Amino acid sequence: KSSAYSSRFQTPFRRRREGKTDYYQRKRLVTQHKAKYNTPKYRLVVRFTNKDIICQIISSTITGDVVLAAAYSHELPRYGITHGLTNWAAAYATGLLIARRTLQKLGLDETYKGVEEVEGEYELTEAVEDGPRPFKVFLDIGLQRTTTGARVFGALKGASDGGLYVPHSENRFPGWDFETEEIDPELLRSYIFGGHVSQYMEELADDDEERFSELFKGYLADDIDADSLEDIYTSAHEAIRADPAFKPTEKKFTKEQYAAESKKYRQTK
Amino acid sequence: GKSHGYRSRTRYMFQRDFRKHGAVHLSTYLKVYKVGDIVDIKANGSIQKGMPHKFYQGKTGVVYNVTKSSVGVIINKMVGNRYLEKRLNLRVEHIKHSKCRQEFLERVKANAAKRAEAKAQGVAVQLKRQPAQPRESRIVSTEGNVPQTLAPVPYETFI
Amino acid sequence: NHTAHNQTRKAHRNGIKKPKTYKYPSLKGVDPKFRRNHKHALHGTAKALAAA
Amino acid sequence: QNPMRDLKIEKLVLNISVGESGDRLTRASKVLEQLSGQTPVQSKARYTVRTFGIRRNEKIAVHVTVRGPKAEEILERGLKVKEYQLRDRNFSATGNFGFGIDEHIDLGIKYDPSIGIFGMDFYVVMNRPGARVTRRKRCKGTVGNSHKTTKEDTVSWFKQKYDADVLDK
RNA sequence: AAAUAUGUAAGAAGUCCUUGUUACUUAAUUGAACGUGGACAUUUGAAUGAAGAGCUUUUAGUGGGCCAUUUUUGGUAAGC
RNA sequence: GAGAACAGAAAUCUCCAGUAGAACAAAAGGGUAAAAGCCCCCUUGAUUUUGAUUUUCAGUGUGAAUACAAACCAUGAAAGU
RNA sequence: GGUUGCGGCCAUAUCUACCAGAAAGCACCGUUUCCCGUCCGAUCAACUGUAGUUAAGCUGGUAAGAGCCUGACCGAGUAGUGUAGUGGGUGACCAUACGCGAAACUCAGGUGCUGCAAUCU
Repeated sequence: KSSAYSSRFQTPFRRRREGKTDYYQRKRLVTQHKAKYNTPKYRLVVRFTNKDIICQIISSTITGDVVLAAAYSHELPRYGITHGLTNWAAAYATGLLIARRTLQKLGLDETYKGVEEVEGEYELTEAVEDGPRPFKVFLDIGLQRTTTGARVFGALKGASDGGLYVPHSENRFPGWDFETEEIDPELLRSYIFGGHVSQYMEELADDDEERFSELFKGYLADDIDADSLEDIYTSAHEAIRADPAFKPTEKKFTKEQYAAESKKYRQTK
Repeated sequence: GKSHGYRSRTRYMFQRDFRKHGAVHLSTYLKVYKVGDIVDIKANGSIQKGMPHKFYQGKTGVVYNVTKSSVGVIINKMVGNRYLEKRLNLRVEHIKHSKCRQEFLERVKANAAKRAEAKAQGVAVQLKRQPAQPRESRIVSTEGNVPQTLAPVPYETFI
Repeated sequence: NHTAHNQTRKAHRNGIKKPKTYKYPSLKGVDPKFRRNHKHALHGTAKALAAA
Repeated sequence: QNPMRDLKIEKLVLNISVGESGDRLTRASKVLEQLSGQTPVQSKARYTVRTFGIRRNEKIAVHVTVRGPKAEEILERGLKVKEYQLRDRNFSATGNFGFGIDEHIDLGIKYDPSIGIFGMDFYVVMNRPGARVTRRKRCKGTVGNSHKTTKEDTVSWFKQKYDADVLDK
């Protein structure tokens, strides 16, 4: 283009060129009642990569946002889940995990257990009386398009079940009937565990077996059937409730050799 | 006939600066405003809710109330032969703090410190500021800079 | 017609004086939610400093 | 050469400008749910002109976008109507092309004398794997110039395929 | 992007520390506002001046204006 | 701008560029780009009680706006509006 | 040092053209049974990380580049301007005295910095 165009061109913000952030959303999620002066406003960031899930609890300051807790889906093998990590059940578990982690970091994991017997209802964390109120976080689903059945509400359900107060409605969980405005808890409980994957496992074991062996390869390599998922996820929920803490990864090197290896590659000036 | 509106004679006042158009950045929605704070009013025409009047642009005032998304400020307006307290509610987008007072505050944080220092030190230290006093004696050397004589230059051949 | 000549000399004979700020300004224009609780706070402080 | 560089077919759009709304327009749309299989989509007008005799927000014409294997089959059976003799003018600088036929029945479809005789407009678009980055929502971005489709790439692809015998005029 | 002109501040109704009230607020024994009780209280935190500061009532006349500098608008231009 | 039968300077379809050169009932000005615009969905905050404030200003009215409170409602996954 | 998520300042960060990217990551990519939305599983939705790839995106590099930022014995103490004079001049307008004092330009340099958490041979 010409020179005047490039002069009179105003750029957008960096995270709007990069296409990662909605400021029309951030302005509403972050700003607080001025009468609540320094009171932070905690967001529950849920993000989905092609082979991971990131749950984060984030407050905001002027020196960038700040994290309180984190829960990725590439650590669930601690608790049992190994396959199907970008999955509705994985999202549920990850939400439960960030919940159970945050609440013991604070001191409320014994006061707000949430739910432990899961049957798939719309149930909010009700505040105990003469006691601390629940931890209140607000969901911010990036640029993820909201659709009933989406994964991102898996984590929402998991968190509200895990103990902390995420205000929501049940019209975007799977098993919601548009014509009658009615929810199907049997279907939702089937989705919390692997129901919608187990039926496909069973339906391909009589329809397309080469494709079954192609997709569900690791399951057979680890000797898994379509019935053990409802055992695995429930055995993992209890484990998360047991030890939700963050024991980090033992590092091979010490962030100095990691830089010594990369410093020879980056084509320095 | 002539017009006296709420936004008359505001062509250049409430317009955005060059290459500063668009959304309001977030650092202003995260700044915190307490009663007693001192704020300078500068509006933006991106946000027509909570606008001040063109009189109060560039003025400076004191907060007296804090509400959701907006604060109240007191401003002394000259009308006739007296000043009047004008209490006006504004969204935060038309508000920035005043560093005028903050400089005084850190000057106090310094004078207290060196007063505390000098007391235990048994010395006296002057904390009243002073203007630019006159200069003082000095001696100017002529070693590398001999006085370079000049002259008024002529006009012919300059034109 | 609308000559401002002499009006500022008129304004400046009896000065232009400031509005005499006071301590404890009025609590009419403030958030009533705050005001309602302020009343109770001060009443309790009184009933406590009376006892001690 | 390499994978992830091949000029696969993205989609094929069929257009039919009927010009006027009515049973003619429904005749036009009736062929498409049997040719492609998908229902069509009618296209409202945009302005008001009387040389052609239309006004705004009239459903004057129709189209349909077909993808997948069926697109390449339809293209194969549509090219034999042109005898696989395309020009270089029809090819566009973006790396895509199309052609307009006069008779619709020369493709393999059953004939009726009541439906009418109306032509069609084929237009393909073909792009390498990796153009999602212009269409997605999060982290949009343009492809690199070493990865864009060009006229000289697609005419080469078309000479290779189908035994074109293009008319470089 | 000037010059001139313009808003605010330059401390005692202040600064620091501690812990009391509330039906507001907080995930909360979190803050907000008001406080108690202690510390600084010398140069009380720029200059010049202050011919006293603040407040209140009540009431007269006036509500035809002109000249000059400078800027400036219609007007050819004026003691327009 | 490059292209596609009838198709033309102009009917419909496709790609690239495009900081707004468009549109936002209506005057001009300001403002606005995952919107304040274009399409679609649900709705009636165009509601109740009465007050404080800004503007014209005598700090009176009328008119129009601003920000909260106590209620009831909508919308949305929610923040929020 | 590299990458991801959330971000702050929002061009030193943009635009144009060529090159390199080990590790992991991200991404591209594969599949439509279900939830879901499409003229079309293209976008969006869901499933698997399984079959393949760094080609692009992304990051880092380079350039008589445009653009942007920064600073000047640059322009320039210029233009303009406040105050004064029984100063000049027919007037336009000008000079002087006490003061304030630019800009476009010209020159030189630069071409994203950084915060929280996690992770990487």
